[PDB]
Amino acid sequence: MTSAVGTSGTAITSRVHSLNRPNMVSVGTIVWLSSELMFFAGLFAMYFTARAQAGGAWPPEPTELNLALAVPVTLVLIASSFTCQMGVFAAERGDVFGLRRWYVITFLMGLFFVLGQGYEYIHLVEHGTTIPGSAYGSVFYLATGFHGLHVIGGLVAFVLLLARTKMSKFTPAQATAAIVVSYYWHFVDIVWIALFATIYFVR
Amino acid sequence: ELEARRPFPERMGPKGNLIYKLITTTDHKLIGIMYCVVCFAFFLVGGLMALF
Amino acid sequence: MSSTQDRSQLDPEVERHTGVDVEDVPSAEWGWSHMPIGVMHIGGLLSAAFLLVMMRGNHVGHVEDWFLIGFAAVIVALVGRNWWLRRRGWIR
Amino acid sequence: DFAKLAAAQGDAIDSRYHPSAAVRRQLNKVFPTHWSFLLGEIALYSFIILLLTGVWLTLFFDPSMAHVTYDGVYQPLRGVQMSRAYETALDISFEVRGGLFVRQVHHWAALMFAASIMVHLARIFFTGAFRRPREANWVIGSLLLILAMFEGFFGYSLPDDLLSGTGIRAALSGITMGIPVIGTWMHWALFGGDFPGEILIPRLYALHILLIPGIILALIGAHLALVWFQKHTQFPGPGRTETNVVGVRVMPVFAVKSGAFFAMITGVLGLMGGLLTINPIWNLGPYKPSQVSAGSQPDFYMMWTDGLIRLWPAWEFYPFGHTIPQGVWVAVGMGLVFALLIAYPFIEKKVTGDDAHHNLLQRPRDVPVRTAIGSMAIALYLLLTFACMNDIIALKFHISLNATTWIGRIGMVVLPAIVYFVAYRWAISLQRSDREVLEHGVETGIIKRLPHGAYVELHQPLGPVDEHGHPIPLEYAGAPLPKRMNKLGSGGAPGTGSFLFPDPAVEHEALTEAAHASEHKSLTALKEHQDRIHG
Amino acid sequence: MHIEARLFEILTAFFALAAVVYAVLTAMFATGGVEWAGTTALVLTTGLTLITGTFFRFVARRLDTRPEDYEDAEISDGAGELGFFAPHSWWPILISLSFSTAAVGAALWLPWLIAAGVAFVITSVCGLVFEYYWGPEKH
Amino acid sequence: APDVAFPRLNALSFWLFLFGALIAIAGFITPGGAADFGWTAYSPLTDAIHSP
Amino acid sequence: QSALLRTGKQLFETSCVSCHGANLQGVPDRGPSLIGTGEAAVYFQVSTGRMPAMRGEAQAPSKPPHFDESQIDALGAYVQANGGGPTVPRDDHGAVAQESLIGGDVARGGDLFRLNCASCHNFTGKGGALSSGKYAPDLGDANPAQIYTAMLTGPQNMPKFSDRQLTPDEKRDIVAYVRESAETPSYGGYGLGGFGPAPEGMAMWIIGMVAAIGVAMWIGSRA
Amino acid sequence: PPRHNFTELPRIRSERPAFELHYPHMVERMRAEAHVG
Amino acid sequence: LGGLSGLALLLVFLFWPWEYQPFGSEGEFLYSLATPLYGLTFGLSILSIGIGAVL
Ligand SMILES: CC(C)=CCC/C(C)=C\CC/C(C)=C/CC/C(C)=C/CC/C(C)=C/CC/C(C)=C/CC/C(C)=C/CC/C(C)=C/CC/C(C)=C\CC1=C(C)C(=O)c2ccccc2C1=O
Ligand SMILES: CCCCCCCCCCCCCCCC(=O)O[C@H](COC(=O)CCCCCCC[C@@H](C)CCCCCCCCC)COP(=O)(O)O[C@H]1[C@H](O)[C@H](O)[C@H](O)[C@@H](O)[C@@H]1O
Ligand SMILES: CCCCCCCCCCCCCCCC(=O)O[C@H](COC(=O)CCCCCCC[C@@H](C)CCCCCCCCC)COP(=O)(O)O[C@H]1[C@H](O)[C@H](O)[C@H](O)[C@@H](O)[C@@H]1O
Ligand SMILES: CCCCCCCC/C=C\CCCCCCCC(=O)OC[C@H](COP(=O)(O)OCCN)OC(=O)CCCCCCCCCCCCCCC
Ligand code: HEM
Repeated sequence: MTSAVGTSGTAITSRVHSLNRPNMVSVGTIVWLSSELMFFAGLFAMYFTARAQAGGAWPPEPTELNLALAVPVTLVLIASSFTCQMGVFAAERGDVFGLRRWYVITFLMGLFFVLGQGYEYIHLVEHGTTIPGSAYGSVFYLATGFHGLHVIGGLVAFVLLLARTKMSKFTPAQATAAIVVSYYWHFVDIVWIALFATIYFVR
Repeated sequence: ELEARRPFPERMGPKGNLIYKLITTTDHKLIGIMYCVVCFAFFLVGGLMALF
Repeated sequence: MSSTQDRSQLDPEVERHTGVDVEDVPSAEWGWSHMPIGVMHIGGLLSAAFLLVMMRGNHVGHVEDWFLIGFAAVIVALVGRNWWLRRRGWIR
Repeated sequence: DFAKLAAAQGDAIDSRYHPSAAVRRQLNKVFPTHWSFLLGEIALYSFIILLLTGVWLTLFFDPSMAHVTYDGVYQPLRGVQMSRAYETALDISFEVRGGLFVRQVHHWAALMFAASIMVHLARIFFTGAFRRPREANWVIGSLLLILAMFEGFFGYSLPDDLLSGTGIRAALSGITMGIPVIGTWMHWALFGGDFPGEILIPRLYALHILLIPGIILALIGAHLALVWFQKHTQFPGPGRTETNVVGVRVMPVFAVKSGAFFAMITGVLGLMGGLLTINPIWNLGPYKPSQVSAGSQPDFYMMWTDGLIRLWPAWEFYPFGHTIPQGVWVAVGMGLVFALLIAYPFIEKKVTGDDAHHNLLQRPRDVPVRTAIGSMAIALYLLLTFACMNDIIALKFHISLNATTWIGRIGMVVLPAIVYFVAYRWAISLQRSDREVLEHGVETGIIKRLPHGAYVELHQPLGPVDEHGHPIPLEYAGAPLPKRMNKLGSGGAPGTGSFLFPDPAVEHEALTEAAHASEHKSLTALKEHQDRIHG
Repeated sequence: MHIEARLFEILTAFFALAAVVYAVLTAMFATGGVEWAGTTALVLTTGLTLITGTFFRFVARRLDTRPEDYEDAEISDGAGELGFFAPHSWWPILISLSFSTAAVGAALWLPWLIAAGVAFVITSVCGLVFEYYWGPEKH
Repeated sequence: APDVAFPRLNALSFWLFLFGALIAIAGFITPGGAADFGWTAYSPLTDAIHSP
Repeated sequence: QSALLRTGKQLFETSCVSCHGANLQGVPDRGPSLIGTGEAAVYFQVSTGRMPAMRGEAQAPSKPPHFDESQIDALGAYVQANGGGPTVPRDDHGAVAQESLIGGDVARGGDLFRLNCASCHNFTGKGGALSSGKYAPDLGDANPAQIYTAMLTGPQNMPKFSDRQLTPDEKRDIVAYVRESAETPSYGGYGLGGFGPAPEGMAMWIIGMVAAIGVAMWIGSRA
Repeated sequence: PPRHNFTELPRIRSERPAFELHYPHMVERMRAEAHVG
Repeated sequence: LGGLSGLALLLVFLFWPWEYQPFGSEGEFLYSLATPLYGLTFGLSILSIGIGAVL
């Protein structure tokens, strides 16, 4: 125990030196996100089959999408992605507290998006459309609510990473953790853009 | 000019050396062995169904 | 580095010279570490006997009796294997 | 002038009496700061909450089987014949402000009391806090646990209810009346005659508000006095020996943290009394022998006795013109369970041979046979507890009721053995892990050696390092070892500014340097005290 | 990472071709027009491989030729400090058990066992992630 | 290589396999039994109406 | 009605003749004969969905109905005409009565429920376990007509409560109690299911005890 | 295998590093006949 | 927070629609969470006091 057998100032460090080598955590996160893309592909297939088998009026008469509440939430999610990227820049720097600020506002805006989605869910359920109520209702709820579960998972990842940064000193390991969490958030917002363009505009 | 080896390698090992590894295993080699044993157990379980 | 080594003198009092050894149980001196093998053999045999005896009961069922038979059989097989191996010096 | 008033009151106290020396001894008494030593405090605090809520409940409860039509406020039970006990329990629930909350927090406090007694028993048994000294403390603690079990049994049976009255009819009546030589005589003397005798609930009320709680209070006083004057044992550590107590003094730190823990425990109990529904007696209609539900379970502490009743395989003996019902089997089983629990320390000392005065606990891994036996016993207890719940387990988790019953029957001899073997081997493997850490240092990230492609985990030794790379192995000292550089001085100094914004560099450097100096001072003090004791 | 990126680029080319041809030959020459399930699955597996290949290509252009990618690379060239590979840990089994308790809660429609399995999963994932960051206890 | 990229993750993968596999086998202990529908588990036969 | 009978026959012939043989006689060892079961039995069973049954097991589980109210009525009319038996209640208009089956007295309904229903179901209509793979299901999904018809025709391992045994007024009171107990909010917090001891003990051990142990670990020092 | 799979690594030149390691003489041969097929 | 929650307990206990409400009645929702509010306020108050003391 003279000084240390492992000449490192962090019990946990980057899994490989990322300057010359790929970041293993980033590579794994990217691959897993590419798989989650196929999960959402299955959901999209369900939705598109229902759309094709609909008899012309794809959103049934009882259902009526609320763009007034669907445009603000997607705009807020895009803003959350931008703030998450700013936090990523902070993490690339040594700016622990800048990363914390950016990720906190990102978490707040993601929570606002989740609450807006829940409000639209409540309004839609009140106005007839329901999972058991109709095929459109069910496919729409499956797609958008599985995305909402993914957003909740991203929120959990955000708070968990923030706790990690609180409890241990900022290092390339935590910077990479923030980077991969941001990759997940960007994937979530991209699939939300796809779902918005499909559900609301394309219909 | 000669090596002092055991007459035979250790057969099994001391009591209580594997059980905690399995729970805390992080060596891919041990995990791969756990896969092979567990997967083969399901082969016997699944294979017994075919006999019925 | 921010850790201090520990010095411990616990009062000892069987003297562990017979039974289990540190090579088999590293903390043999620190606490009760040896259960006589006869105890476990007899316990397994009595557990198998109890499982078999539960067949006698007020149940018209038969898969229950067969499950009891199977579990008692595997218990007896384990006890017999252990006893035989220790008799021969842990061979085969 | 609060300071003047305090000084004058201290002078008055020390003039009227002379408690200076005794009070100083109490304040200077050192208590180890291990978390597992607060498990008994949980039970003590839950007991205090139980007393406080029980007084309030007694102010409103009327024990009697005197039949009455409700004519209260709860509409779904109106004009239905019920006992005064049930009627006043309903009155507490509905027609008394906060009465539902008080009774719910009372029942939740009872459940936490039982659970914390069980956890404290596990702690002491597995750490060996009973051998040579404190063995009588363990004995009276076992009596205390039994008394708590039966106290809760009489408590949730106190409001004459369908569920609890069915539980009484099963256990108190059938088991008591099945006992061979004096079973019916005990039944008639407890119930003042047949089962629905008009004195059962008043007798249980006496037993539950005064008699059994009085004995529990006396035994808790004896328990705490024994812990106080037979200084609390401690885990092996740097400066901890069999002839000292390393920890914190009563006055500044221990007292404040114990009071805060009491506050937090009562907060948890109140939160659960509010947010979680316990014993909805209004849903559970008044007791009638002809009515019953499908659940029919006792509280989780008597659930193991009920599970024993369910699982035991209907073995009845019929001597010459007599019957020996299956109730005697479970009665003898409970007797054996309690006898073994009470007499374990003496059984353990007779078996092993250790009567040495033990003040240093032993980690459960360091005693494979005892931790194995405790794991086996906990497995049997869990098996019985879930056997009692097999009805709801079968209902919700789709498993046939016969299958659950026979799973319990077979497991209660198979599962204890499996858990014994697994726990024994697990303890020995924890010892092996400790030894490997001692002889090789903590594990870290892998490094590829320069000349060749060797991979080495780049360990970190915990002791003096030999001239070459490998360290001098240390000797196990009965204390936990750090298996992660995480928990050592490695990557543990985040910017001390705030969650959102930093602080000035001068302040951060001052704070971190002061903290590092304090850690050095503490470690050096422990090291020097250890050297002085062992040299 | 040229070959690593080019593998996914080839997969992207093939999957894009498959998606396009399937979409065309299902819009025309199918009983009910575009299938809308195979088409979407092919499009988004093209997206899977496209994302992976694009990231790999970005990294290949960002990083100089690694010893691993370099033929005639000596072992000493790559010899050095490999990063942190997690040693023994018992959090994975707890995560698996928590997710299994959520899964059985979903199968047997028990909202209470779903709610608890999810709590369980959050706790165990927090434990796994914080395993090597929980600073020394400060007393 | 010395180990897999995420050696705690591959440990989770094995345990997810083991416990995920067990709860599928668990259909047998239920009174109804395991899944009637074949391995393919075609849609109409799998809905709550069929194989409930 | 002629067309109602014809529709019931057409649904029967392509739904259940494989296990309730044509002519309504039961297929030996696949299904019982439906002669005498009546319209109430058909309504309850098919509406709860148990009858499009795709396995012979300990108990036929509930499931989404395979027929809409009109087809349920068609099948019930067909079975009633073939066999003749109990009929589902109906309101003034003609639809299956739902609110009319809510008996006025709830204390009487609860007493009757405890004497007869709680025996196996629960204190408040949650489920209960039975001998070999069977179970009394939760009543919170059943609507008043379903509860009334369940009593009227003992579906499976359930005693058959005739009108003579439980006058329709008593059955209406029991229905009122069932619906009231199902729709009534838990006073005092979250009723953990409806079973007291077991859900309460689990919630103690998981919520209160983990909180206490975690707080103790926070306050104290590992060693 | 030792924990971490290796105390050494041979010169990696082809798809058979261990064959080259154990039979150095074949190294030239494995290249000479490779293209003949 | 402990003090504010204690004051909340006091105010809720003194002024809240307690008392049983028969069924499906206006005020049944308030009654259903009357007792939960008592427990929430009380437990939160004393728990926050304990957390402050521990800190
Ligand atoms: C609707 C309705 C009726 C609602 C109310 C519900 C009801 C009926 C009752 C509950 C209501 C109440 C009154 C709740 C609060 C209960 C209560 C007294 C909580 C106190 C906790 C609190 C407020 C702490 C504030 C924070 C703070 C500054 C703490 C430091 C100062 C304090 C309070 C120190 C208290 C120390 C303490 C717990 C003394 C307990 C005395 C007893 C019985 C034993 C002492 C003792 C202890 C505590 C050991 O641990 C121990 C361990 C080993 C050997 C011996 C001992 C020993 O003798
Ligand atoms: C605490 C739990 C751990 C227990 C540990 C002990 C392990 C040993 C388990 C022993 C299993 C015994 C199973 C046999 C039991 C038996 O004899 O009953 C039978 C039913 O067979 C079965 O399914 C057998 C199922 C066996 C699966 C056991 C699964 C073990 C699980 C529980 C382990 C997970 C534990 C989770 C731990 C949680 C930890 C909590 C912290 C028949 O009933 P029945 O249904 O009436 O069948 C009639 C026909 O017979 C008749 O022809 C026909 O006519 C019909 O009438 C038909 O009904
Ligand atoms: C940590 C402290 C916090 C404690 C939790 C406190 C939660 C407070 C909730 C809000 C205030 C009280 C609401 C009372 C209103 C209310 O009661 O809540 C039911 C919901 O009920 C459910 O389903 C459960 C839904 C899932 C969410 C709650 C799960 C919490 C569990 C996990 C807590 C215990 C811990 C156990 C750990 C388990 C793991 C063990 C290893 C909702 O109605 P419903 O759903 O329709 O009930 C059906 C009648 O209708 C119908 O007739 C009747 O027949 C029934 O079917 C009935 O369910
Ligand atoms: C690897 C083994 C592989 C064994 C695999 C066999 C699986 C086949 C089982 C059931 C198939 C469905 C039939 C279902 C009906 C049953 C057949 C029958 O009728 O067989 C005649 C009598 C009962 O007559 P009963 O009329 O049912 O009436 C009775 C009262 N009234 O039983 C007998 O003698 C013959 C015994 C019949 C089954 C007993 C099987 C139980 C468990 C075996 C061992 C468990 C081992 C555990 C190890 C730890
Ligand atoms: C010593 C440990 C004690 C335990 C484990 C315990 C347990 C219980 C339990 C579980 C109940 C059922 C509450 C309900 O169903 O709502 C109960 C009821 C009751 N307890 Fe205790 N109790 C204890 C001490 C006391 C004390 C000291 C008193 C009096 C000061 C008391 C007075 C009462 C009363 C009057 C009832 C009836 C309340 C009702 O019917 O709702 N208890 N007890």
